[PDB]
Amino acid sequence: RKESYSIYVYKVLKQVHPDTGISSKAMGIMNSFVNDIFERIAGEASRLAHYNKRSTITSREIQTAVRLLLPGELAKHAVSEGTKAVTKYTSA
Amino acid sequence: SRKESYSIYVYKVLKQVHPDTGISSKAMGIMNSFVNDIFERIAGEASRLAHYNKRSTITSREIQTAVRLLLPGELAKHAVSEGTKAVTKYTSA
Amino acid sequence: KPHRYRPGTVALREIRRYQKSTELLIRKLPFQRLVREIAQDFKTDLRFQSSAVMALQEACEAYLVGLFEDTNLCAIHAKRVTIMPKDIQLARRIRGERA
Amino acid sequence: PHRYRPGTVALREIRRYQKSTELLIRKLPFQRLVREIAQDFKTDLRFQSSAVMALQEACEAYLVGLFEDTNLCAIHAKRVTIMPKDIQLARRIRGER
Amino acid sequence: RKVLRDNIQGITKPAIRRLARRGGVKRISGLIYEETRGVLKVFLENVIRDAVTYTEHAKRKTVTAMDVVYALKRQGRTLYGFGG
Amino acid sequence: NIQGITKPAIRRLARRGGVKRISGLIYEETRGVLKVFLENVIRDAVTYTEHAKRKTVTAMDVVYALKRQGRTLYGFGG
Amino acid sequence: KAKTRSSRAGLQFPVGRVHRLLRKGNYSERVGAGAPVYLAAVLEYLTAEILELAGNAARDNKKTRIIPRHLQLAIRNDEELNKLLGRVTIAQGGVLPNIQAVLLPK
Amino acid sequence: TRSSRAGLQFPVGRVHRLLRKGNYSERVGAGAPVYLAAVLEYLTAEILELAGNAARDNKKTRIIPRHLQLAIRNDEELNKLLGRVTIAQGGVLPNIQAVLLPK
DNA sequence: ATCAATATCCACCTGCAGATTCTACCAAAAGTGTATTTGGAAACTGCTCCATCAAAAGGCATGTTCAGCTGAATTCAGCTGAACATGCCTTTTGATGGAGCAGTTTCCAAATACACTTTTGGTAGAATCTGCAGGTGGATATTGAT
DNA sequence: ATCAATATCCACCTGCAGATTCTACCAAAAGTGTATTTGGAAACTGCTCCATCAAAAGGCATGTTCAGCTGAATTCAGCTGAACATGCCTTTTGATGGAGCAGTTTCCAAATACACTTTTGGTAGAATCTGCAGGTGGATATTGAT
Ligand SMILES: [Mn+2]
Repeated sequence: RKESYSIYVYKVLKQVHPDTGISSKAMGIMNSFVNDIFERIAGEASRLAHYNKRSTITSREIQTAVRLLLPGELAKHAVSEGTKAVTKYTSA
Repeated sequence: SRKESYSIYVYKVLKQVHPDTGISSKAMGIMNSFVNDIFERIAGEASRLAHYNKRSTITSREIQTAVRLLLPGELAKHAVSEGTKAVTKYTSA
Repeated sequence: KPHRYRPGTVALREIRRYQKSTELLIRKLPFQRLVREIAQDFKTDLRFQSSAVMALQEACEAYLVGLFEDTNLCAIHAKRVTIMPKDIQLARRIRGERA
Repeated sequence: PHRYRPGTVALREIRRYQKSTELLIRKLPFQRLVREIAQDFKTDLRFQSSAVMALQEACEAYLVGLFEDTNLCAIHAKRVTIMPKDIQLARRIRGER
Repeated sequence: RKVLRDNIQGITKPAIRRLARRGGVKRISGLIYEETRGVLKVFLENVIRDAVTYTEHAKRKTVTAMDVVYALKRQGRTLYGFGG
Repeated sequence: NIQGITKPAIRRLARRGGVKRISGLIYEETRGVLKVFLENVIRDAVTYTEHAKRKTVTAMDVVYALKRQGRTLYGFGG
Repeated sequence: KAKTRSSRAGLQFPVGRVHRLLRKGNYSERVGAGAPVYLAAVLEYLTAEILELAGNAARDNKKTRIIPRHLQLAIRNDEELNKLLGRVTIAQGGVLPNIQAVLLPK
Repeated sequence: TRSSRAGLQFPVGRVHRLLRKGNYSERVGAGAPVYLAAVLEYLTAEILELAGNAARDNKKTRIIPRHLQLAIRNDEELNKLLGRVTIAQGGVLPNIQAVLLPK
């Protein structure tokens, strides 16, 4: 038991840089990263919920939130890959 | 369109420490905002310990340890006081 | 004479003064205007709650006054007695608003 | 004999530790310190060898950062030597004391 | 109505001065005024932006006080006295 | 005990920090802020260990109050 | 008859409004029983703490109606409260009358 | 696999479970778990491509902590997002005040 | 050491806009009688975690010296604070018109609950492997002297 | 700016052990199939709350002199804190072990969640009140000129 994001960061590492691998301690830093960002977005996403007497966290609440949480073009490109993934999952 | 507030409640607590004193509307305002803030800081902090401790329920215990963390100095000493007391009274009868 | 107060004497008198009161120093109409302008250039055709604007103003009037102290405490740190951009910029860096 | 001018080492020391990434404080006195403090909070405590790296990693980062901010103050007063003075200004600004 | 333009120059110099006295400053450098404006502008932008984002997410066209309050909270400028 | 954090060690921490010269007093004052730091972090951490009904201080315990304190740490739990 | 829970604890604040805002708050899946009380309590207490300190401010200033300022004064003068509401700002509050000694005459 | 329907590397399900089990809201939409997973991905992706470059710049082929910290505090944005995060074993970027330098 | 010249104080005043009371409806506590779970309370492994024990090896503490950095005292070019006067524009009060919150209603399109059914993701060996880590040999960066 | 003589980085090369990465497999989820509840979207539509104008007035913002005295450039020197080569002891570290103790389970008694039904306590008007904002003036300092 005691699960981690490990595999996933490693897969994505092997795409941007097939020739490169990562250290253990660094793998760890990365884990903490994902966790944190998650928490920040799910949080700001929850507020948007309660805030709007709404009772369900749509993807519209994830996005909009990410606009407030993520700065500059780091944000736009972020929203994109999101709209992307969602556009694809839905059709088929 | 009826929306709530702690208004009555602060006011009750005002004639209690200063019988012959009164509070302005704007102040009552600054008051509701305070209470709500704290109310969020604590339940929100205790919300964390629960997850942290793989516990499904926020007891009056978490609240406390949440108060410890959130309040500073005697304010928290004297704080936990009025509470443990209030809860010891409640349960009893 | 004509009766003139030496320099700085009135400045101190102003500090004591505005520190005893609590009225928003920026004149209201211009602040408002400025608010709509900035917000204009973000989302076209918005409406503003009378209270919304005051809120903004209350918050700003605030920030700046506080940024002004830190600034001041910085001017002192360099033997000076005149706040400057130099002083303001440090304060915001330590503050991290732009380190 | 050949002696190195003043502070020339300081610059050569600075580039070094900045090019490196190893906690500087000595591992044992720290952990020693840790337990002492923590002992005034609760008795007969035990730590994770890791929790101690956590308590050293953390501390050191603050200290390095607090210093950067202390420099920018000392420089700001036309000086070039961080004094207890420089250290408070930077702290009262951040909002610690 | 009429076009809004160069209004940041509406935050008069006398006013900035006053605001600085409540801060404690006794002697104000020349350049200060413009600097302040810049910094004030950057403030408002960040806050207004966020707020409006809360108006745009609630699908409303009017910016409410909460909208403002809610945002000032994100920037940790937690404000009291405008909507609980 | 705090005196364990030696003067030279401090100079190194200072060095990385971008400091070229250093008053003689710093050292005492540096140790000061250092204590206060560890003091606030550890205590908030203990409370966690304690509330947890446990008797040993885990990595998290640190990490957690490390967050409550604004100073957020990566690479030690998550 | 009927005992308002707030009465069992002998508090002034609504223990039941506190239970309710807690459950539907999502802070947790299930809410304890004395949790709503204990909290209404801390809240009552803290509420009467900044109250009194401000009333006096009204008294110091020869007024019988507590207004923002007084509250601000009350907060920024008690080391502890000043602390708890560090990153909080009171609309109309003003600032503590404080001049940097170096700037004063001589 | 739900995650494949979106062509993402990060696990969509894990996230959907992490949301319903987070006390975030009473009920979670389907778009959310995915959108987020992608957003989570994209960002770790961003951090790596930029650390890779780091490692390659050192002559190493293995990403250590310092390789991350360099990529982070050198990208204006990433520095903003993680402004209040500290990396263990990262150090600082080599910067010395011009006024301290000789001449 | 005196005196005007002003600005700060402080108590008395008095109508009125901002509380303080006075009063009805009704959403939300409270009271009950079930239908779950939750979280300890004994019982017990395997960790990790103290602690003892035992040698070198840096790494720290000293005590010498003095280069050059921080402070104190002058000086003055001139920047910024204090007045004054000119007249522009922010207030203050009131009125309309209606854009657009909000409160209902109504209900699909979407999310939730079990009972199973499939694979994946985390472990603990098993098979590589990149640097740590030394060790010279070659400019580099410094520092003192013509 | 060069000349030389220390001391320094710094590439170049290079070998194996602590790690990294790769395997080989088990429960724990993640994913389906069906069958339920619902949130909150769409279409009115009542109606505050917000946008705009007017008008007259006086409250400031501007802009211009003038010069007091603040910031800044110098100069000087006592002495503090960097560089060092010395001498010595406290961190390093390497296991080794016994055991304090995080953690697992397995029941279950106590404490929650539920689903309705009365029964208040709170919220949103009007009816009455009354601190205290804005003026008015003498009394006191508090300044700045002689
Ligand atoms: Mn515009």
